[PDB]
Amino acid sequence: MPTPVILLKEGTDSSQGIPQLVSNISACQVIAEAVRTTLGPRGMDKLIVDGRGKATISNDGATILKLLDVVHPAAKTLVDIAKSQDAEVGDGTTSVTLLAAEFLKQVKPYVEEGLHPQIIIRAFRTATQLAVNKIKEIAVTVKKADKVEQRKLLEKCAMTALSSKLISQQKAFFAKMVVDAVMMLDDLLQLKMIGIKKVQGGALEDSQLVAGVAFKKTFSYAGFEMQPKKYHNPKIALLNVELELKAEKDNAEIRVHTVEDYQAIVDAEWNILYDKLEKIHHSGAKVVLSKLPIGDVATQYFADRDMFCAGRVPEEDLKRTMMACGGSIQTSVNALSADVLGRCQVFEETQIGGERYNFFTGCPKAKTCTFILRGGAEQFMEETERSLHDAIMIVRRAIKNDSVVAGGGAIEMELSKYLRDYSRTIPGKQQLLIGAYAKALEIIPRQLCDNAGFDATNILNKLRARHAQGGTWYGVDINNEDIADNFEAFVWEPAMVRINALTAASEAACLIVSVDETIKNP
Amino acid sequence: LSVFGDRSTGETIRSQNVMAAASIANIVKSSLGPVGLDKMLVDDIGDVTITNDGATILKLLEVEHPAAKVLCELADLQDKEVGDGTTSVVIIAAELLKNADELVKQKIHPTSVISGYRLACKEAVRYINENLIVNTDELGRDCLINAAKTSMSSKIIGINGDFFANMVVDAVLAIKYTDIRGQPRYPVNSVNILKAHGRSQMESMLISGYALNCVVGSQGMPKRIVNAKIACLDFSLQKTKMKLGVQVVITDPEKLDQIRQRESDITKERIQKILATGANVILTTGGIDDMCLKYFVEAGAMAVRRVLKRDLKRIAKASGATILSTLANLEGEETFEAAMLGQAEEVVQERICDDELILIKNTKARTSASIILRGANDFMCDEMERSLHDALCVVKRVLESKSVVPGGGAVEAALSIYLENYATSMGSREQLAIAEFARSLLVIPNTLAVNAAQDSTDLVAKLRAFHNEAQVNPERKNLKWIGLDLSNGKPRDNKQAGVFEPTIVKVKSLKFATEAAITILRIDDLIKLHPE
Amino acid sequence: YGRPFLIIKDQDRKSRLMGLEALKSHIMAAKAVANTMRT
Amino acid sequence: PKAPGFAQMLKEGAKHFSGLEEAVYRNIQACKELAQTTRTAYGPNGMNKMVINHLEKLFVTNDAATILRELEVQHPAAKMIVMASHMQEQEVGDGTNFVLVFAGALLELAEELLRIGLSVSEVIEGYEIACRKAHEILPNLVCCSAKNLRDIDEVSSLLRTSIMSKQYGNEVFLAKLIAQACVSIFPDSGHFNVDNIRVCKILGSGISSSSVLHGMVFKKETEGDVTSVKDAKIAVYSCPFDGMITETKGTVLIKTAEELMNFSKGEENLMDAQVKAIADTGANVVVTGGKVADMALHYANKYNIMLVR
Amino acid sequence: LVLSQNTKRESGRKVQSGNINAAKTIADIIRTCLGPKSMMKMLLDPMGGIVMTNDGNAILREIQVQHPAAKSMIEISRTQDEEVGDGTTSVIILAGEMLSVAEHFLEQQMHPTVVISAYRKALDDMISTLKKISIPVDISDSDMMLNIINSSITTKAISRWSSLACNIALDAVKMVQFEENGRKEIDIKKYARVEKIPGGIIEDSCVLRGVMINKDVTHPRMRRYIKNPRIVLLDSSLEYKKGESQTDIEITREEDFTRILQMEEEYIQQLCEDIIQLKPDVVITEKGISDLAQHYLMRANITAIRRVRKTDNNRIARACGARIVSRPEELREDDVGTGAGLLEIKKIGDEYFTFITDCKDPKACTILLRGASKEILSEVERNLQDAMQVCRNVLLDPQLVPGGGASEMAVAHALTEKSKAMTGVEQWPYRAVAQALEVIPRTLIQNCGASTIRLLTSLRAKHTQENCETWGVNGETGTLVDMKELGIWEPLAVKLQTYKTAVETAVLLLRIDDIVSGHKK
Repeated sequence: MPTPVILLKEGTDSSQGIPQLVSNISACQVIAEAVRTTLGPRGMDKLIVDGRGKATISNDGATILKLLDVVHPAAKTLVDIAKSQDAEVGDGTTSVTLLAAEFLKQVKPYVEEGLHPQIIIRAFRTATQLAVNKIKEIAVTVKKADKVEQRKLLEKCAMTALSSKLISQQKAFFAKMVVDAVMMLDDLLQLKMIGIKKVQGGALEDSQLVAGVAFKKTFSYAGFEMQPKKYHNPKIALLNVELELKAEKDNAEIRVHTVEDYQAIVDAEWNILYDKLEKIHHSGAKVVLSKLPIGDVATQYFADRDMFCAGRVPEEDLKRTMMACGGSIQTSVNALSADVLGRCQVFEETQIGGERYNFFTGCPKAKTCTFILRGGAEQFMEETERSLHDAIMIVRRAIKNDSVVAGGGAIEMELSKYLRDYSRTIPGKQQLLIGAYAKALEIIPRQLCDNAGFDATNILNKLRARHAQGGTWYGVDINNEDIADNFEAFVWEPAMVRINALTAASEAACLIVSVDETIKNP
Repeated sequence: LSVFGDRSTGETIRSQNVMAAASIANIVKSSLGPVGLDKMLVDDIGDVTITNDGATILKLLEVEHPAAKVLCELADLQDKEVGDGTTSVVIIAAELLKNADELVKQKIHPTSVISGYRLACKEAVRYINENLIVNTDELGRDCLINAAKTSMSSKIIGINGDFFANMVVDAVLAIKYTDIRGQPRYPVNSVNILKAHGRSQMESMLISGYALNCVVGSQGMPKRIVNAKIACLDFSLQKTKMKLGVQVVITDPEKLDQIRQRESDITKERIQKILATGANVILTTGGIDDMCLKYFVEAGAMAVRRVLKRDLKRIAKASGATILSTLANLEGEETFEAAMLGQAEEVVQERICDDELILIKNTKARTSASIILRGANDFMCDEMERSLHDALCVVKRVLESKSVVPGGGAVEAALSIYLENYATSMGSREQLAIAEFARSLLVIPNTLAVNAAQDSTDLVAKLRAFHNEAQVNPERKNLKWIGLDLSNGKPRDNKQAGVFEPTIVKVKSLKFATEAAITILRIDDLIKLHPE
Repeated sequence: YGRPFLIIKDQDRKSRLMGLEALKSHIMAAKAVANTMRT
Repeated sequence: PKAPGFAQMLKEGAKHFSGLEEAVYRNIQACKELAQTTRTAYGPNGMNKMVINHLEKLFVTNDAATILRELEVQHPAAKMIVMASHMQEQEVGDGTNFVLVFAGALLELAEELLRIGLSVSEVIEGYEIACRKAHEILPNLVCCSAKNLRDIDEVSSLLRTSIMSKQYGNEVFLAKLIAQACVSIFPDSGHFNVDNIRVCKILGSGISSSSVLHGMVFKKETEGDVTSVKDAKIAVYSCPFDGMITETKGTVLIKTAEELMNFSKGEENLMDAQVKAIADTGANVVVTGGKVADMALHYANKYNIMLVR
Repeated sequence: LVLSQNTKRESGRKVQSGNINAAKTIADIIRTCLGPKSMMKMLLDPMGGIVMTNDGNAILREIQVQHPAAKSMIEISRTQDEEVGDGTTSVIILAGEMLSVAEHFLEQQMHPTVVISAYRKALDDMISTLKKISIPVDISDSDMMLNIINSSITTKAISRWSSLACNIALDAVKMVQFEENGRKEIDIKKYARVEKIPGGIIEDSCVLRGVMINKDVTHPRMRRYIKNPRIVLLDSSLEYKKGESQTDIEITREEDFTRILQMEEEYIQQLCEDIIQLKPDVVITEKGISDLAQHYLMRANITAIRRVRKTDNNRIARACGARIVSRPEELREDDVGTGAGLLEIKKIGDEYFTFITDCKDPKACTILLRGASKEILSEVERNLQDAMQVCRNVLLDPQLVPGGGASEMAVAHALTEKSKAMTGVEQWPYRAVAQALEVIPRTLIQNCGASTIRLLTSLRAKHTQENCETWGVNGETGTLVDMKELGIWEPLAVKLQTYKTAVETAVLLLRIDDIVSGHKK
């Protein structure tokens, strides 16, 4: 019984062409609608719970999209870009997805026309590149100007940046925190240095920034409560090496006939720990830290001599600590000297939310701080941190790049107008693409007004008319609910954000449109 | 909170129906215009059906979602009102729905959208009458030739149309009929069409009369009658009944033979009474007994049993016969009159595709037209008649309305821009809907071009330009034009090309489309209910 | 065009409640909590 | 009915094909599928394509071989041509597209002559000799035998065609950077082996901001500080950075007390002396993939040396 | 869930190729079966029986499929078979191959409509071509018809028996001409009854000057042998038949019941004497026969047959020219069974048969098929069916065609002559169809098994000379042969619908773009 031979595996699914192509575009639109509401001064955030039952709220879509495990292929690309732009610049990743599908959306009818995607992407490259340069041209710096303190602009950017996520009512609060905090990050400039302490409870308005490090952590040993917990001007020891009687050291059997030698040996093992401790004590310092466990007894010795100690510490916070106090973490107790020995303005340790924390700050030269984040909801913490995270990295680039632009959709409206007139220059099939490129482009405020529940059409026609001649940074006000100089209303953005945004979107469709069929393997 | 099914509201259902409609559109998007490609469906068991007309396709398409069924039934109605535009009208429905939805998909108030659409249709048809072209001045036969072959395009038979349309136009002028005493109404579906696989449509023949999908009852009975002696009789011929309950009781056996005798003699004498008139052709939808068969052979007569009711009605109207449900008289005796006879030149049963079907030639009382179909398979004939079925209607409408519209999509080409300017008149927000109305209305040439598979926009753009030009320099007698082509992929004058369509087609099309989207657009929520 | 296509796994049982309906649903639950503790 | 006979039950369930029918029909069609599979593939106008593997991994592609690599095809002759260009790709690179096109076309007319009654063997020879003749006539069409070894401009203009075919959008950047790459590499290990090129993938910062380095990268962490010296003194050690533990199970043993002190103490000083002797050579960086001694890095920071991991 | 809930759909080139492929299969499965050197196929009916037959129609008529166009192709076969009988040996093989190249422009991105457009152009010239290269023939001359018939039948297994059938086919065909249509008399092949009886040999089967009945005398006393009998066709039954009005009797007196029973006796006898008054000899009826009357009709020594099938009664009536009667009292002597040269009832071996011979100028006749086994017989008559069918077509048109592919090449270059002179994009389709035509002689080569390519090129080269058009391909030698001496001659109309059907197939499948299943109604 012969059978006609299959080409590929049973159930190897494929679908080709426009019906294939258009389907993805729909999925993109489906994706966007999951995020359309999100960003905005009156924007939106979502909650998603896993199969494990852990709830998860978020306002930055990339996190949400990461939560939203896509099964479709082409949609993952959209998810992929979010991580890119999130790993690049932060919020507006929200908008970034809006960028793509809307770019997808307007061409989709032109896709119904049997247009070679290469044509479409050809303008897309043309449009983005031409768009990009105009961004650079109308970008705004301040260091040529005179009325900027090096942080005010950073201060303004975050307020702008912060004016979308869950702590929107306290932007004026945290903005100073992060800017002066980020003022410390020089010049490693990396987020790993600065810790975040998701301390439960307390009003987030009482959340703290310490010009030092605190420990959300500890562990109970015997005397760990007994010793003094105030050290007004202490000296800080950082040990990586553990402190215990040969708990986990080199493995060796020993052989001894004589009891006294047996006697002598066990005594000697102790003298080992004492000898380090003597080195520990005779250092004259008062605080010792260890990633490793510490013998309980030494604590008593430290308690007996009223020195503080702590073991099993996170090295990261220890890494902060050494980067905070300038002292050097040690593995050799004997080669110790005061040069590697940390000093701090004052050390303490305080109860916060019942939790047992360890306090030390005031180091004049400490390029690393930590964020004590009070808050009564578990979900708030990571959400805030994600908000906190974005705030830091975005201003970090701002520190890197003294280029700013107004927000409130003004930029895009300016672009759409510029390209709109430019489309008149270029005849033919490209011209239609340019307008739609502009026609997709304007969407961002429209959703904002949608998320404001306003009549964006009046706003848009007003805007387009008002953006015809009278001023560049005229843009939407949420509160006055119409056009405003959001720049003078101080809605200020780093160019790179939208710069990378549109470019990443540009390739996305250029990636997106460039496929004719799908193939599936079980 | 209702059991056995939930609900979804707003955009979710809103877009959902849009997704439903667009799905419907793409099903038929390839079978329209002179380059549309016809569809076929395996039923479930191989009794497949190839056809280009969506109204068939939709009617043969099972639907479960509501809104789509609206379109299918709507597709049916326009078919019941036009017959084609099935090529187009549903395509119009979803696309206008597509764009209108998109506006609301942002914020736009639906009722506002409805209102502009209301105006848009009224605006359109008024200008339609302001752009009309009349066929009265034109050569009657010529334009009917033109529109038919225009209608013959997109169909299986479009190559042979000239033969076909010529065949068709003769049929309708042969189906002339005097109406309410003031109209010459021309009855469609009155023409008889018989499908028969075999020879080519090259050999397909029109009957200057009627043709019967029937045979001679009696093999011994003669076959062809050169005379006009023709009757129809609804009254069946069997041994006459008691026909309600009337019992026959015998206490005196001596007359049962006489009883049983007359049982058939009644039928016999009825045979004799009608035969004595000398009638040579008879039909009876009722059953015909062999006793009658024998008698007619003795007459060498001609008779038919089980003829479909409508055709013999056409026969009586054709031959001038009186269909007779029975024999009677204003006096009680059942009598029969020669004046009841129908008359025609010659009647033959002829074996086409080895099957003898009966032909009627030239009834003198009322001229008749019927058409014999020849083709390869049964699949080909039953579809081509539908095109033929639609073929009649359009010409009938042209006869019905002595006025023409040029074919080949000029309509929206003119409409789009004229509305585009007209949109600016209102100053409201509805002109956007007007603009999308026009924008969505632009779909047809795009469908044409994709169905012709070339660069559509540029064709559209050129079509936009000349029509836009047709709205510049009001000296348009030498600036107003109309036309577009696809085979050569460039615009033309369909008026010169003869590419014409009936006005009523697009008229009801837009209106029926207008109503449909209105119905669909106002929806905002669906609720499911599981069965018992 | 119209035909099923797969986006997020278990999409049939991946239910989703949105907007005003969702919000009130929280409220009724919240009130349940509120009344549950009232005494 | 319901009971035909078999003259050879030789098979316990398998597919035996015969009568040339598969060859004349089934063999051809499968090939024709492959042509249809990748007909769109090549071309500056040819568009990319994506497929998911059996392990649900994304692959956007324009190169035939790679996507071909993603297809568990089961027709035997399918694989033949598949692996054919596969090695062909292994040999030259792009052309996979082309050869498959050659494949189908050569097949496509072949059955036609076979169906026309041309001898399969004679088909083979004629197909053979013509190819040989093609080789003969090929060289006489070379024009502009570009020669400049180490210019950027020539090859940039040259290599673009490969780029444009499989990327029509960004030729200028991509041309210069590989041209930047190619000119940067000279005949050192023997005439610019391809493997002498490394690639790093970093998300974000769209293609225009992609760059090329006259050095090499690692997307890995660090242990002490981060510095550059224009006179970089590097230490390289496939050995893991720690005291050389005997592969044999050699367990340190003691007999008396004072062993313990000196035991830990001595180990410390020797590693310091180990790293010191390294530091005295001025090597400001040591590199290894292997296991790293903790006090050593403690010493390494003490002498402020870079470590690689 | 939206559209039709698990009804599959497909569109475009994949559909296009799929239909292209299936027909390629569809034609292919039979390419072995045409030509005097053809093969012969035996089939399993689903319910157990066996049919062995070369005629493609029944083969395909005996084919179950799932893909539609095949079934679409199926009917096309049976339709032309119905209209023409043979060519089914070839038409479909023409058809798919036409499609086989027809696809070749699909990759040429040429819209099929034009390709159709050329086709309609192509056939027009083709029909015009054949009319130019047709040859009318006299119809009175028997031998050429016999030559034509063998020319028509030297393709099937009865080839060894050409002499018998040719006359056999001719004789029945000639004797069926119903002139009451003026000079528009028409023959019928349903009055051309065929009776297959196993046993005996092909040589024993013969044309009977009359009708054969698989029934027997109702009573022995009726003679089984008569020279010039008189025959009665009583459409009505011979017995007492219901008083149709739910009649009822209420007797009260004793003699009444016995009286009535005589009355039915009386009623029956009444019928008998009405029959005898015309002095008949033979009684035939589709219904039953009272033995009591049959006693009477025995008493009159008048031959009687009961419950005879109506079509045979007609042919029996058409045998002896008499007309059937349902009314013994209204029976008319103009329908006396006169026209009966001999009456007999033989014993075939376990079966009586009714022997009705030597009608004066009979119009109806049945052919008696006496062979080996009914499947053999059934195969024979199918070939007979084709044999007689073409003859009436010859009786329908006297214009003849030389086959053997000779005509095929003739158009082929003729269209090539048309092709080069018809500049445009449509030219390439035009020659392509001409390219399609060449396969049939080529196919003939394989069925012979010769060097097809060389012979074909030479034949085309042979047919490049205008001086010679009857050059075709011999069945057995596989050599180029002018037809005039070869004599394989064919009805022109046979070839017309052949191409007519062929091209119709092409267009119909070409406009397709889509598949829809699960109609559920």
